Amino acid sequence: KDQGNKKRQHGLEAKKSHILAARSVASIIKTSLGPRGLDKILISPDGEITITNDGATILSQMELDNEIAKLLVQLSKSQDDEIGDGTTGVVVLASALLDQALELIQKGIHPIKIANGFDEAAKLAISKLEETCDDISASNDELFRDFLLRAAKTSLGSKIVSKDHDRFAEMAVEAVINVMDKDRKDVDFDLIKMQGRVGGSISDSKLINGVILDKDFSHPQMPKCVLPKEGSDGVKLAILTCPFEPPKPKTKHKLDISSVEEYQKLQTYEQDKFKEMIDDVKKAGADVVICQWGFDDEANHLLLQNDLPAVRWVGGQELEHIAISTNGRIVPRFQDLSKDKLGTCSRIYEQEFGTTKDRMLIIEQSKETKTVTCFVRGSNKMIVDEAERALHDSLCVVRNLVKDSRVVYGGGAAEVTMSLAVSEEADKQRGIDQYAFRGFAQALDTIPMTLAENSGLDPIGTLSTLKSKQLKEKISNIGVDCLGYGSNDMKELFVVDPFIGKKQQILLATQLCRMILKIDNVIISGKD
Amino acid sequence: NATFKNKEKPQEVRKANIIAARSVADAIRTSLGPKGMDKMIKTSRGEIIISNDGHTILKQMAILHPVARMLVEVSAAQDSEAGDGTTSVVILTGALLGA
Amino acid sequence: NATFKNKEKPQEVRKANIIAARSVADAIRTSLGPKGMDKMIKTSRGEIIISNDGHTILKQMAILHPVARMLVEVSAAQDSEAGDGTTSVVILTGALLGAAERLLNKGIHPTIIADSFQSAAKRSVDILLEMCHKVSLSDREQLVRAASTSLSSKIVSQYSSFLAPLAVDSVLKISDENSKNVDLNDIRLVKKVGGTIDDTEMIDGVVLTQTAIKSAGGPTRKEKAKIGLIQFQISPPKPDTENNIIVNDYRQMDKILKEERAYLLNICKKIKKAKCNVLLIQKSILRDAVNDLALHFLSKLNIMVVKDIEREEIEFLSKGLGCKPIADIELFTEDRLGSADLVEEIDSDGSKIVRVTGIRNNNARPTVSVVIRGANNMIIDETERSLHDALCVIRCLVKERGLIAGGGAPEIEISRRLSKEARSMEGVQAFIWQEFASALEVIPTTLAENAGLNSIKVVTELRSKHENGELNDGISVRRSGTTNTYEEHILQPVLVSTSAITLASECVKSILRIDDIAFSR
Amino acid sequence: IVVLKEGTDASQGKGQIISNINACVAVQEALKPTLGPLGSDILIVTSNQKTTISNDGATILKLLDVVHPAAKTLVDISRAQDAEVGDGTTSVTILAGELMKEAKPFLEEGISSHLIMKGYRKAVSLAVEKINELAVDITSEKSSGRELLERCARTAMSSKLIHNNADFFVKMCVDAVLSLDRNDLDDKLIGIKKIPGGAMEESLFINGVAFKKTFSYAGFEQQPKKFNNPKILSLNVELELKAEKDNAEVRVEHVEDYQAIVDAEWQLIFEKLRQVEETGANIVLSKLPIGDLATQFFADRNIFCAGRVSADDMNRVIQAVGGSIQSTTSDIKPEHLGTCALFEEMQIGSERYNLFQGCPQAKTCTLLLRGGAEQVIAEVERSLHDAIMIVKRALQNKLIVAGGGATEMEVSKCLRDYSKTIAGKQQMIINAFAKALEVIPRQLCENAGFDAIEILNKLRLAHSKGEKWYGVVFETENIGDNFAKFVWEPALVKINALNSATEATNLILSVDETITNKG
Amino acid sequence: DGKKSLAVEAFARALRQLPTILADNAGFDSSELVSKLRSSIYNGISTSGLDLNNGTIADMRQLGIVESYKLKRAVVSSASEAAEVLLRVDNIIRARPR
Amino acid sequence: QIFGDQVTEERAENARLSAFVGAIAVGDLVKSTLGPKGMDKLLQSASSNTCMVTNDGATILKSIPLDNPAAKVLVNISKVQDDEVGDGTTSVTVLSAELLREA
Repeated sequence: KDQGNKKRQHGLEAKKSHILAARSVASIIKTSLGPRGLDKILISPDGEITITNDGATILSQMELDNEIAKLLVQLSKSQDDEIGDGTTGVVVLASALLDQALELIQKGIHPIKIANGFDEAAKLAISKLEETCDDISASNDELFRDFLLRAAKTSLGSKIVSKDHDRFAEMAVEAVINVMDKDRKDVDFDLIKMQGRVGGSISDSKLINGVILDKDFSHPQMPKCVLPKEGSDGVKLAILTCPFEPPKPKTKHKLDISSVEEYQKLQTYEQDKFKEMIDDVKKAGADVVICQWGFDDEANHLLLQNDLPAVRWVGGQELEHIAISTNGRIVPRFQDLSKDKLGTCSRIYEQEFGTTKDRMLIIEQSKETKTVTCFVRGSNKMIVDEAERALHDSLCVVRNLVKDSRVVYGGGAAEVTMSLAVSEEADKQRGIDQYAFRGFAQALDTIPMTLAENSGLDPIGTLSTLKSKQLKEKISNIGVDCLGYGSNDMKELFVVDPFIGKKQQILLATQLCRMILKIDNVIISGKD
Repeated sequence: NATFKNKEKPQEVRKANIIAARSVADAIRTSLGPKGMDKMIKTSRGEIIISNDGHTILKQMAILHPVARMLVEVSAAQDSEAGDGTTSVVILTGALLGA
Repeated sequence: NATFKNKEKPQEVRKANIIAARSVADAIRTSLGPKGMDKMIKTSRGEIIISNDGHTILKQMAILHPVARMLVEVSAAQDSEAGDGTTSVVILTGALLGAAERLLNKGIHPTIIADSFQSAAKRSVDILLEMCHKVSLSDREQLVRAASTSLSSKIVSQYSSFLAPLAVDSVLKISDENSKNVDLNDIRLVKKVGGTIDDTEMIDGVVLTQTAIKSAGGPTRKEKAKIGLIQFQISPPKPDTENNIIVNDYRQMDKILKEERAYLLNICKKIKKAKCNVLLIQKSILRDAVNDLALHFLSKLNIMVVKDIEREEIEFLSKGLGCKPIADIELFTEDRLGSADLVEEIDSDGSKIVRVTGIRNNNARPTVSVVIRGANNMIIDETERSLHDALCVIRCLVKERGLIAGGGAPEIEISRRLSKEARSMEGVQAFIWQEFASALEVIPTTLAENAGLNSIKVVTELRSKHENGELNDGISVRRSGTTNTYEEHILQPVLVSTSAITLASECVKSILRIDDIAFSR
Repeated sequence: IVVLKEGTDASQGKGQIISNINACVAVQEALKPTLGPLGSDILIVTSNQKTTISNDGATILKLLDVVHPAAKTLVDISRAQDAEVGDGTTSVTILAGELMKEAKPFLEEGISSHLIMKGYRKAVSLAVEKINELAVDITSEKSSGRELLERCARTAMSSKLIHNNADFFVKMCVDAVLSLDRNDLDDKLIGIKKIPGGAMEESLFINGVAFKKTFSYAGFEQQPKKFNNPKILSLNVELELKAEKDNAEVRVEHVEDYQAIVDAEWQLIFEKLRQVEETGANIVLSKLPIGDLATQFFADRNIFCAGRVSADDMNRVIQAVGGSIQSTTSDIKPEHLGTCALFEEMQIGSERYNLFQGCPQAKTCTLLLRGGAEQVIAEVERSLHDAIMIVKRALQNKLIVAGGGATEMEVSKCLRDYSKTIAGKQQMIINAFAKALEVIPRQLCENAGFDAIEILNKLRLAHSKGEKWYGVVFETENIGDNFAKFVWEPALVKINALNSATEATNLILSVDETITNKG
Repeated sequence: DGKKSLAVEAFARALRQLPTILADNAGFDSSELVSKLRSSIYNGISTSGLDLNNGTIADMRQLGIVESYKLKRAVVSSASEAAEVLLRVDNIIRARPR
Repeated sequence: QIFGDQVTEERAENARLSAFVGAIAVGDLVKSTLGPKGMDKLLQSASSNTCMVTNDGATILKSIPLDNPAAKVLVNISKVQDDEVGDGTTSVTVLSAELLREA
């Protein structure tokens, strides 16, 4: 129905148009590829002005109806979830392959022959990549810890966090270890939560191995801390979604009184139920009370008199964080409270941070934890947001290093080595595929060339030097000067990418190129 | 990124130079070889000719562009020194300009 | 030659500012003086108004330009501080802006102009003050003559022999020989139809425009009274929300009436418990000021009631009587009451006005009310305006003692001296001060032209006569020439000339400093 | 003063027939790249703002919904092919298109639409007789059951992303069809689920139904994970007391009841959980959330729960375990319970998921696709679908013809041979009909990137020599014996597709006027 | 180094804009006062500054014109970083407006 | 062509220029406020009834909106200077504009 008011493209012209659409996307994000990449101003639907060089955020905020461009966005989504590193590179490389495909199509190479050639070239590229890998977790554990920190330090240098990144690199190292057992070497990212507040400087950030609530106590006179109590069984926490008082509605009461006898009893009932509910806390044997709701004045005095510190209006996730960290339960009601439901911790205290009045409440186990929270500070919202997200990237790096010990050197060195290998093999084909194999290698070159251009370097002199050094002297990885270091040769500079990251980057970008090249017809309807 | 602005745009002349010259070279290109294709030309005097001779084509092409006309002198120099290849030297020039 | 390219042109804004402001001043200029020309304005309602009053004109000119509007505020400042010269402060502003425009074209930076004019204003004031004729509050006749002069230009001048000492005594009752700032808002001019222009009174406590109580049982007069100011209404319960009363017989009507009356009774009893003798109720149309039912209770309690008292009257009462407002009958207590020796209603030619005398309260402040009488509205309106202006004249004499001759004399005296003295200055100082002094002559120049005299001839005579003579010489429209304006009794308070020099500097300084206009949305 | 139309449209004449053809060709052009195992995918943006990517002709044309009153005939006949045969929908439109393309110049030369249609009707009868004669009745001859079905799926997966991993996915497809009822093979009984992560060769075959494991709430996981012989209960109602989203006000007739309401709600959920215990279930499913109280209660009762189950899965669970779904808990009987030989939790995709396994009552199965990207997994699903269909059809229908264009070329030959004796205008139509049959091996070559001219010429020579099963080879650019290579499809596909393509051809060509009522 | 040389000089040119604006706003010839002031600070005498009341060059210690060290550190620090924020931008991307 | 739904898009040549022109537009608001002899700006809202004159650079930057998304960045930075330090608002805004103007 309603065939009209539709767009359609097909045929040889669609092949040029689709590749140009892919080029348009790359022409924006390519400018942010590299540790010195330039930032974007991203304007929200409400006019909010944010600045970032995160390719994943930029592509997410790019809202477009070009179906070919959407395919590139889908690629960046897969890489962001799987590895978390190559979210810019996989789109830039995929575009570079499509740019080569354009010339190959124009010269008379069928899109399918291009797709097949690129696939085989990718296999050669990975086959060579393996020859350059080495292990970080191999041998002395001290070397693993050294390299693990150094990898985090490099990953942080691309964001504002770079000023004081020494502390954030340590947070990433401690965070990934704290949620991972040495024998299994599986890292569950969900065990490392990010949190931060406006105020102070990013140098004040730290990793907290417990639970932090952005909530105050139910009564200003109520004790702010509970200690282990001279060798007793830590602190017992009552985590509930109901306040310890006769619940009262915020809308209508509709409580009918039929007699004076009832009236007098009903007024007494409320006063007595306040007492009974707090008494039940003592029967449970709890030290502190954490509720989704706040407390009435009578409950606050009863909790005060019985030395039962309580936290008011604690949110859903915050209640779960305590129940998880303290190996307890969230109990909907009071009658089920006992040693079998109450949470355990070593200390609960209120921490002040200079002139910041947040006065967060921290629950500690004071021992190996199952979960950590990364606490980020900073002088403004954008500073905290970016430094906090910087940890996300570093956490992804150390996550991959734990899971797969095989690494390769970055800075574009891997792409140059793979480009050289594919180029040398191309001449052995003696057949039609030679055009695609050479094209694939040329597409790889666009990465170290982009790193040059975004650094203010001549991409032609840079790439010439990169290839020359890896042919004249030793195949050993030669990087670029993008970091402003005295020289290249990343062996002494510690710019290292995980193998699984670079492997997926090349394979996924190639698969995406094929995803677009095989599209010979697009039909676009309206939007309801 | 951002680089030199070059408010004055001589590159517009260099582009026009290559574009015009390559167009002439691509035209004569189709006449290369014993199996090459013929051209029809209607001259300014109204006479219409058919030929695959490279030089005749360029001579009667009535090239106006101040730079593209250089390809006529190229075919003349080729004819003057070698006496053959008057089509090939123009095609090669076009391809090198594309490079 | 080749000079500053002036690609960015901030001067374009200052030019627009000066052009707009000078246009306003030239419009007012032509109305200067007793012989000035009238302005006609068609208002947004279609009404036609004609006046030569500068301030009234300026308000109705409906000036749009954000900066030109500032010349209206200047006239407001003059009206607030001095009460006279409201036309002359804008006219001098226009001429001084013209001096600034010429100085800008001569290559003087606006920053230099603004500061240099301020320095010239400082000397202008000193020149003005030294040349004035000093006065003293101890000389009652002198104050009467000063007021009588300003009264001689009013519609009914034949009663100036009465309105002059009334203004004098009204100020002296609240301002002794040693006072700096007299706020004549404490002198309340209260109009009532009836009587004649000379038939005025000065009352210490208050004069109100309203009657007290006419109904049977009312005390109509109370001695030794405590007085409260009511802002609430005394009426039966009458809510705004949905309500219904059902009456099917006189028996239910009796019940309902008792509920309404008992409500008012409880209010009236509490008023009695506060020992309040007189109720002065602020005007409101929301509910009855005091309902008839309340008046029957209050009358039996020997409590006087005065209704429909205007806000301005209520504000005066809070100062003259020493009493305080009561926001609600809930808070109606003794602490909010004043005192008075006598509260009475005066029926003179049908006046029927309530007045209070003998306050004798520590909370009272030096206030006085004046009774303005007259048959036609034009009589009481002209009398009020005449007394108001006369009070402004005296207030000026207290702030800065002395009068200067009129007819543009102080502008010729200041300009003449500044032009000579400026020749001893250096650099932009002399060049700017020559333009400042020249701008001052817009006043004696305009007065000459509006009087029908040859513009150059009169100014020429004024320059020559002031060089050989003194401040007393100036333009007299009554003599149609340059004569001894002091002997002609053409005198203005010093404050008027002093303030005009200040305001002209402040306004031009403010205008020249504006190099852009931006919107905030 | 009178008119005939007032906005009423009608257009009549030969020009309308040609106009109808042109619109109908446009549909063919949309679908022509979808033919063959290397067919190209089409991107369709629907009004729902979702994008569909597929090279399945049935999917594409059903979403295209061409508006033109005549072209809609191609949509209808394709749907008939989809219902009567289940495959070939791309080839029905293509054949119908080319026949109408040839009808156009015949109409221009003054040949009536009747004479064109009459020749087509005769030509089809001649073709169908050849297609039947070419059909082979073969099952496990010189082979076995799994041996044929393995070759069938393996062929379908050739030159795909899972080409090298065919050894893994081919087994999945053969097992999937053989796990079904052997009398009525229904593709709807084979479920496919996408799980991101891992390598493609790590995909898993499950006899029962897998779940998505939607739980993240604190306190979960503390319930038994494994059962040997569980009873399975499915509910249509939630089992939760206080959700992380919802809430309620408390309204009472007595102050003492304020706290009672909170505990009363606890009892209402508890009592429902208790009646489940009375039923005797071991695993409890629900399409709606199951909360903490339910988990803690069930765990202490040695019961496992999983809620928020997709509506499609809840129905398939019942089809797997042989039980019955109930909305209430008070009226449940043991006859409503299913049975499994195993309940387990899998590590597929490097993330835990729940599943049933070895359900004795199952009529279905589940295929789990792994891979490093959703786009690759989608390609695996498409490859599995084609592999499942060819396995299904090879097992279901033993009467086959060679594919790859081999049948079309043999039919083309015999049609040209008949034209040697057909006199008159009928000779022109029988030739055009034969020409149309050649478009299939042509577009198969073109879509594959082959030199279609060379391959078609070799195919014509091969069949002229009596090589009746040679067609387009997609692994090596040449021609070869598609029968020997097991490139099969049921004979009914070619018979019904050719009959259907002609029916649409003649119906469209028979229309000399279109009437449209507007207003 | 070569490429960075002009950027360093550009920084200095920005710094000397403040005394230019100060003179211009005061209604004085900034070209004379700023050029002469620079020659004073260059050729030692590093005590001199603008006399924005007389329109000349004066010794700031004798006039008593001083500014907090901490504030000057903040002004230079903030201006430097403030420029860097926009220097790193070469693209503006907007999402669908609401 | 990508994007759509009437969004703003600027590429290297345009966004780079906008970044600098924007910062200059910010400087133009306060360059007159520097020094004891600075000049005043007249501000007026849409209602016309709030007309005011000030030379306070912070008030002007907070009162006067700009539609350049890069200018909004510098204005927000100037806000921080004014709120956190209490002085230098004009000096930082000028130096920032002049540093970017030369850039």
